[PDB]
Amino acid sequence: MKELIRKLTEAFGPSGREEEVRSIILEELEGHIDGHRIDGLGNLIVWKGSGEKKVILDAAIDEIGVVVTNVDDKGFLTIEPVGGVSPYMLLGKRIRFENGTIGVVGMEGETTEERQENVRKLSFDKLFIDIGANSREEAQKMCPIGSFGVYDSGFVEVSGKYVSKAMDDRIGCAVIVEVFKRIKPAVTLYGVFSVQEEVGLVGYGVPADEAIAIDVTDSADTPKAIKRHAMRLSGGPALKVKDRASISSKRILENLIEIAEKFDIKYQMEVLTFEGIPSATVSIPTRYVHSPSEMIAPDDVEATVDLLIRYLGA
Amino acid sequence: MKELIRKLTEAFGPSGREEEVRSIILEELEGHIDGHRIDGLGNLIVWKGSGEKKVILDAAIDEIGVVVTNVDDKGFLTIEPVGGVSPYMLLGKRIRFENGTIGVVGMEGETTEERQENVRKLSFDKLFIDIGANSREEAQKMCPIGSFGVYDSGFVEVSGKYVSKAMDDRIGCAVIVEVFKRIKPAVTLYGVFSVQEEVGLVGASVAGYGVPADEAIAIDVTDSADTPKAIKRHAMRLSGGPALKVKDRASISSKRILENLIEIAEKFDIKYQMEVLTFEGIPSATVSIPTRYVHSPSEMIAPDDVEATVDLLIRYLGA
Repeated sequence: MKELIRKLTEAFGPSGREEEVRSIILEELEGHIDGHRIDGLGNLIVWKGSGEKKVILDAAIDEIGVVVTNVDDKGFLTIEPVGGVSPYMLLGKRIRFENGTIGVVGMEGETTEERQENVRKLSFDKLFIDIGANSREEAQKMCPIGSFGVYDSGFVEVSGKYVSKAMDDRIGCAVIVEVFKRIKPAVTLYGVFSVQEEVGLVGYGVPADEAIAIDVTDSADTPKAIKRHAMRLSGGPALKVKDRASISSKRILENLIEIAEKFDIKYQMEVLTFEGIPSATVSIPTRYVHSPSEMIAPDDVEATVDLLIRYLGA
Repeated sequence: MKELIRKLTEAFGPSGREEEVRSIILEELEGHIDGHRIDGLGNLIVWKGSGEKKVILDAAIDEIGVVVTNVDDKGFLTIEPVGGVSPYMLLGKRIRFENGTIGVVGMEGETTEERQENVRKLSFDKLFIDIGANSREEAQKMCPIGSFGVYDSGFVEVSGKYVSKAMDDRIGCAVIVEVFKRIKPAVTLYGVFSVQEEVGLVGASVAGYGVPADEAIAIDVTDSADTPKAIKRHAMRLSGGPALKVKDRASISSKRILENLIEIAEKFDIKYQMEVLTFEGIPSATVSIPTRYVHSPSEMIAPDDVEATVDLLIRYLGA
């Protein structure tokens, strides 16, 4: 599973430019699915099996990133966020653009007074990206306005933990792929690798009896994160307790609990403080979400795959 | 090109199930290419020649159709479209499946008023496919959920025009094949017969097919707007020649390819027409075959347009 996770987390796929991730998914699934198609919205749909019950597993394919919005007369790029990237996570980071260009993130201000004022109230308009260009025309041919970029960070093992960009939600994609690689399905099993619509803009078309979202959830097990209901690395898949869950959705949750208990699979119940298909959410606990170094525990990922295979497999 | 077009248009090739299309392309190209490769996604790449300039010709191999999404207790199939299939195009039509299974498309509603209401705003949820099965078990064995179907129509000559399913974009595939059959290339010529990698069935999706190239030319279809009550203000029409696509935000190198093609057409006395504007790694142009009734089971082309397109490409790339 390690190489699968490496390939999916390192793949280039910010919102709108996900073709490399779709291709890796399809190449990983060759020989393990009965068919596939891309729907009208760009969602990748795969399937395997023929049992009477139909179940969807869905995971988001997009990753956070940046988009180039302007180019100055000296070749420096202005950017805005794609998804939830904090400007604080970009300071001094390297960005990888779609065509392979590497850029360095800098912050405006020279005196100690102005830099400290800037960093205390850091916004994207105080950042720029240096791609080594010396003029606008040179930068425009290298990295035109509208180009997308993502963290120039990759996969690494950190004493048994896995660290990479885009664990949210490429680890969910990896779980679904691995289930398809291993499973002899007792159901008709769909995998949906879904694109995200921009916040402020306007189901996957396949009918099914159940849908299970494979997501990440924040792992609240770092220093001074002393809270009740905390999800922790190595505590197993996080099963989401939704306040307004339908009767049918609660039945799915109960099924997964009984499966995990029956087969000695670690799990934890996610309670949050403060579509039409019956649904459940199973999440991988993840530290440092939306940073270049999101961290997961491989045993949680294995336990999640095991849970889904027990529940859906022959 | 008649037999080539008949074979390619009639071949079964919906999303992910294009084995018959790729096999026909390679049999037609035997003895006319230097090599070929089928990548991990099903794209078929062929090449010929050794000139310094490298040029890609690309056409899509997938055709529109339906996919089975449910089967009821009486063996009737529920379907969703793949590509631009209109539900109105399917009423009373026959659908062909991979193993040769034929199905009949029906619509729900028994009273005349219910049927009149359903066709006023026809939706796929009111359609079903009857494959002759008498139970879910019988239907699932013949046509499992997830099976793809295509139009069960074939090639016919209609007073000198060619009519078939899947001219979009098997006619582009035919053009590329015929170019490789005849050309003595001045370039290194690559032919890419591409599967769906975007939301649309046709389109390279701006991910390099593993071939570095100096130019790429997509061979597509375009709507022929020369049927009754079409007001032809620069409309594309059958027998007007290949349609050269004007692109609004085109790069300098892309407009140069278009101008090259215009100059070839005029120097070699080849008819052409300009597909006007309606309202980035490799420079690209698009050349299209005018086609009537796109996305119906009876797409219609004029053979002289196809021949002129082949001629345009041979003369552009032969020297």
